[PDB]
Amino acid sequence: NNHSWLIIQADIYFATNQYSAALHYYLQAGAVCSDFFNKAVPPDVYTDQVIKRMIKCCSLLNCHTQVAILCQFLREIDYKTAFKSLQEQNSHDAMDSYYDYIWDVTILEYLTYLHHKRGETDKRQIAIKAIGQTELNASNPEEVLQLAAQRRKKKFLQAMAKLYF
Amino acid sequence: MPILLFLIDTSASMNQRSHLGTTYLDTAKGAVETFMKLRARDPASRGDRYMLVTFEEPPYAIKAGWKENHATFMNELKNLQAEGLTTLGQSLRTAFDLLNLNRLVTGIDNYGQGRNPFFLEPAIIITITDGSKLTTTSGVQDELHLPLNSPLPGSELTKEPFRWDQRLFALVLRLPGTMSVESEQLTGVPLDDSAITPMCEVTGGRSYSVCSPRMLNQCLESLVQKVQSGVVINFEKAGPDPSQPWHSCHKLIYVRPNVPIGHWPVPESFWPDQNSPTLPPRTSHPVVKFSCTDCEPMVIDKLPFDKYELEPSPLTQFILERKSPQTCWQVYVSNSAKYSELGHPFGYLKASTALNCVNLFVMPYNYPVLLPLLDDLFKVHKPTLKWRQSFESYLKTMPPYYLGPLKKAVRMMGAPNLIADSMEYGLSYSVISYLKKLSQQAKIESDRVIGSVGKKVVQETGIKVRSRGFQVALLNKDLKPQTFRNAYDIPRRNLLDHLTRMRSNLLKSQVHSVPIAQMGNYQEYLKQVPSPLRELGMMIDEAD
Ligand SMILES: [Mn+2]
Repeated sequence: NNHSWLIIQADIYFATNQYSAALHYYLQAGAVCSDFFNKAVPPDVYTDQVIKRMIKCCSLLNCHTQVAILCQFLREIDYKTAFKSLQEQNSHDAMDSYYDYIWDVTILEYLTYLHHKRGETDKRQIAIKAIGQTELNASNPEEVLQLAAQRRKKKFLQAMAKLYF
Repeated sequence: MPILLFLIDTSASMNQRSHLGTTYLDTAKGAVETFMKLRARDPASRGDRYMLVTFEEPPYAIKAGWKENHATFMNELKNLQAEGLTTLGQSLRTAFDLLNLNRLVTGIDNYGQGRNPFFLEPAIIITITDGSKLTTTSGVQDELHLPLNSPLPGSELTKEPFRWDQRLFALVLRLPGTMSVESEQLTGVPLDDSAITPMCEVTGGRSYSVCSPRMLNQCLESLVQKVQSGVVINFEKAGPDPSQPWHSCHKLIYVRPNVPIGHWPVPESFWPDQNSPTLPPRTSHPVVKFSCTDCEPMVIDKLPFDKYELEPSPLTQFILERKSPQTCWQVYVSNSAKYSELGHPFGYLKASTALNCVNLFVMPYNYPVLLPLLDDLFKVHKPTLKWRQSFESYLKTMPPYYLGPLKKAVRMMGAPNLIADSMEYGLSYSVISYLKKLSQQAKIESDRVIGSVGKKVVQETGIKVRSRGFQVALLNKDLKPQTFRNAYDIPRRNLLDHLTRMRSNLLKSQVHSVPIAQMGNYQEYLKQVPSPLRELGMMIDEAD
């Protein structure tokens, strides 16, 4: 339960290109810090470097919507890699089941554009239904927006813990 | 002859629900409905053409261009779908391209012959969007940039896509998901802080940070009050008055008709010459530098003076604060003299004695050295040779484009045989040939765009199956099923009953799916029916 050493093990696996194992230990460190993601993970543990490493681990495993979810963990939301990852079609993750963990309206706008351009209308309807949510309104009061982001963050990281532990 | 172009944001971020339960696109369409409801109240607004542009791809972006009836505009507005990205810059470029498409063929934009406030094609672009960041396939652009990849012919002569008589307004819908009103909405409409605000400001318009339905109604009402004919002027301050907001102001100067009339163009920002293969690019808003100095508004008889009432602006606020109704402030333009760069005073801003309005009075290029001279000629009655050499001396300090209107005016006073009757145009033949080429190309591309607005092209219905060519079709509604002519359209569960039906139908012995618009039409139904023998709270409930 030493998150510093868990991050060290995750990075050791990350350098050797064991991306599944690296993700395992990053999520283990996060679950040490926040009590199984019940609280916010401290920024001095899930730093932008750690989150970027997690992004690379998810991308190299073809879990592209998971890359899109992790892209809004960063202090400055990285839309370039998020949009690049969502363009991929060889996904090995649940895809449309993860659209409930996206709280950024820009990511969902791009998802709706992508599913409309590529012709999948039902997934496009799922993304539109996700945008058309009261708690998702970008013009909401701030404390509502962090609460939506925090609950989606908790659910997403717990789902990843279930998948990767 | 106004034009009302609506740049409806159709990015998928417009699918955000407000507390009303309707998406931002639904309130956007409703705001368009409210706008035409309010605009139609003015009985001088009867003659008015609406256009529609969206954020889609260029063939599909325009949905109501020129020569499209109001019914098509309504039908296209009702059926919009928010499914694209926030390509706001590209949509603004195509919106301005739509408006400035016909400018060259009819020559409203007089290039090198002066800027004519009386030659204008008024229009305003209302872009209803949200505050969401701009998006392209690459990423988030985070700043409004207007693409310049495929310039329209003649776009190099204006240097800015937006024209003299075009203004941009924005309805940035900030309606929150949860009901969060307060007394803060009771105050006036705020400005926005998004990327559409600076481009709105430089066009002479403004944005509207709307956050509530009542302030949406206020914003729409103010927008109806701002649909006015005229041209915008980038007023600049020169010299000290006896930071300030009058130092730089884009304000509207209204144009009144009775086909508006007028004679004196605003001077160009270059000295014309006959040895320039290419014309300089004039700015969209002609900078005028007013000298903060008291001056007399002297007026003479039988000569064209053009009055242009200003929009209520901080310039007018300054004028009323320093209430000096019987004096005037001189205005001039830089780069309008061969022997000087400061130019010469061609007009003056004189406050009305009642202090109701401030009006621009455009005169010939150097009016204090023509008006006494011409008034002397008209009061001294033959002309004198001293007057002739003085007239020639004026022509040395005079750009060529004023000569035509001055000769026209002098003809109107009743002395066509005066010295200015020689006539010319003072511009390069290369420029004139380039202008005819621009007119031809503008006409051809105008025809091409007007044809493309109807959208005779269509989208495919494939998936392009990969090999991790062949494609699986998508469902297409209103594809006209041929069930009675094609057995493949018959569902298996509905096979026997359909078989019985079309068996009976083939013998001696789908329908009722009319569109809802033509469903309660009793005028149309009775028109297609024979006549009988002749005799001896809410808004509507049908059949009046
Ligand atoms: Mn009825």
